[PDB]
Amino acid sequence: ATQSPAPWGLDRIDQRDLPLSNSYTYTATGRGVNVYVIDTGIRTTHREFGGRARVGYDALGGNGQDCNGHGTHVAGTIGGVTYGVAKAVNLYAVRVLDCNGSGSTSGVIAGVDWVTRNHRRPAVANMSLGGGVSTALDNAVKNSIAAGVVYAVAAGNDNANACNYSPARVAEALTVGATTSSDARASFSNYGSCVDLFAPGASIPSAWYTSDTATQTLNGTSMATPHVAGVAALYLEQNPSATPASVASAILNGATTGRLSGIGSGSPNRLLYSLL
Ligand SMILES: [Ca+2]
Ligand SMILES: [Ca+2]
Repeated sequence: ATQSPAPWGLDRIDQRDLPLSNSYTYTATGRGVNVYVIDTGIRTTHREFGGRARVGYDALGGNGQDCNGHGTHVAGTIGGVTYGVAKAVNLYAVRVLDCNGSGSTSGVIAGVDWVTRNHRRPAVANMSLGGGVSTALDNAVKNSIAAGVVYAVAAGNDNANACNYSPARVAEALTVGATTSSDARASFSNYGSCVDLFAPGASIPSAWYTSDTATQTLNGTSMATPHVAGVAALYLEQNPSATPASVASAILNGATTGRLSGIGSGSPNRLLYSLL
């Protein structure tokens, strides 16, 4: 099916080169695959989700609904009917951050462990968050991936080496940096050898929590990451038996190479491509 016109980030990833086509083509929808958004929650009644969003877990005593905006926004780029890569996935809120988007690492780990024990295959988890080095968080994400869940995580927005952050530095997770519509590294994006690939992450429009119709445009590696989660869901729809290692390998081998500018030392020149 082809969506036209389309949000620029969707637009960019179904082609290798500029200029943008104002169209996003998809041969899969992620139907039947379960995406766990570990974030500030999700406004599940937002019209972008058409009943496909539900709450899985809330580490803060609440009901899993978003009161910040970020989780809803992220969920929309993954699976919203207009703003989403994979327009028919199942979305699950795993709420580990408060209305101000803050939370202890302990609560983040609680949500990662919940996904490990409660996910259903095929399963994708999105972590559009990051912080200083934490071996306990790294280990909980590695254990979740060993259990069979594909993880996409933000590289971080420090304009720094991504290996210095958790869970960005986990080798087994897909670690995602941000680019602009000119195919350059966004000026805030972390980079280097712990980054696995880049995806659109500046001026990304998606859903917001303040109403069932609200939208917002945002910048960050948190916005790049859900594009990659969405593509993992596309792949798993057609290959539901694939291990996280094989999914990562399909996306990285299929990635567009050589098109990016300013990506930094040690960074791979790889841009997400959806038509795997
Ligand atoms: Ca396009
Ligand atoms: Ca990684």
